[PDB]
Amino acid sequence: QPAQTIPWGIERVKAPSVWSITDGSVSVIQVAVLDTGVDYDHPDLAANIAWCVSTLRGKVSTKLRDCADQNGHGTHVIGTIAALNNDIGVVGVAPGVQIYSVRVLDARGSGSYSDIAIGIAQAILGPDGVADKDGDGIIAGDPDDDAAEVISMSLGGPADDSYLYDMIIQAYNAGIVIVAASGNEGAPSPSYPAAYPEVIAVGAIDSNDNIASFSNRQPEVSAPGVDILSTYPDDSYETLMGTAMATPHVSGVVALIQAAYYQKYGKILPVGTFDDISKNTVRGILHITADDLGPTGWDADYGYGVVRAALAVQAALG
Amino acid sequence: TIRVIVSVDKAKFNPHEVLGIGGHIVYQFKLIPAVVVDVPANAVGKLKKMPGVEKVEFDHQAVLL
Ligand SMILES: [Ca+2]
Ligand SMILES: [Ca+2]
Ligand SMILES: [Ca+2]
Ligand SMILES: [Ca+2]
Ligand SMILES: [Ca+2]
Ligand SMILES: [Ca+2]
Ligand SMILES: [Ca+2]
Ligand SMILES: [Zn+2]
Repeated sequence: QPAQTIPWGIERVKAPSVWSITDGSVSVIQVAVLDTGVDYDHPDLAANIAWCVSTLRGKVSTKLRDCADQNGHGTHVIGTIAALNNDIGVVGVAPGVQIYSVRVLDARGSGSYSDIAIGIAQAILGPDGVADKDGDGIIAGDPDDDAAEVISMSLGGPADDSYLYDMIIQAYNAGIVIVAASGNEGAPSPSYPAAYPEVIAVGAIDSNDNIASFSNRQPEVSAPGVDILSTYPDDSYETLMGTAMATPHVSGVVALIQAAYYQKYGKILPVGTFDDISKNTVRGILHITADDLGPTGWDADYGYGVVRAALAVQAALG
Repeated sequence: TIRVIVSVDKAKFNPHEVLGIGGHIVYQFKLIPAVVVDVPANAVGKLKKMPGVEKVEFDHQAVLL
């Protein structure tokens, strides 16, 4: 194993200064990563993998054989969120956060919408199979339940399907922050599910703070998505680009917000909406503390700007 | 055989229906009123006419970004 570095993207989103407050290791907090699966024994990941599930071909399997990453993409996205802060490899935005790895994409990185919807439900239901076990209407943030508080989707399709959207709406109403890649086609607006109002669409910047040419436009926020070193199978590291690499940076920032807020208050913040510019909502916080690049204000390239964890957490706690 | 997602009215739909048109149930959603079904490619129109069937949607593809 190589000695640990902090990838430039982690530095850019101002994560390291948060860690003295929280690394995301607050027990009620989990991030569900819906992707190609995970190298679950990776030395720089293993300790943070709380649950491994697969929804491929419409069957739910919790077997390691079925949940393991056959592509590399899931492992890479998961390390940007949650690679451990230790002496090896890399470090994630929220290096202590628990991960639920939900495999919705196959070996070739392709997925059916049906499997994705079922993946989203797994993040609501959690290992115990029940959304709201004590029936109080609190799901995300309820220490009695085991729902994820973030769903991270580094994937996208061109179709807007009624039933997938119904599932997104269920997660949103469960109090879950949903974050998805804007897409890599240089298109004028985001792919689905990023394009839904309930979901944070994420664009990609490069190390010069330029928007990547492939980044789908009109995102909500943007993050490091070019030359991103992270974990990769088997027990190794790789550098990749795309909106899929930007997404986990934002998911890690939300994890830090909700961890810090629960640590201080014993509750989590509401998800909020695209227009929110208050401090009273996860999305409002993201929007107002984002580094406003390009023309003043929200713009079609960067969205509100590059997320910044340090400032977001301070806005949450103050 | 193709995979399709049916949005249903639970008051008028029964999962045992789909056998009637040569299909079978893949997955019943707990959290939304929908069921994933494999049907013969040529029976989609027939499925749209089955009791309690509100919408039939093809199974679309997402890709890693
Ligand atoms: Ca491994
Ligand atoms: Ca490390
Ligand atoms: Ca549960
Ligand atoms: Ca509850
Ligand atoms: Ca409760
Ligand atoms: Ca949780
Ligand atoms: Ca701007
Ligand atoms: Zn079948």
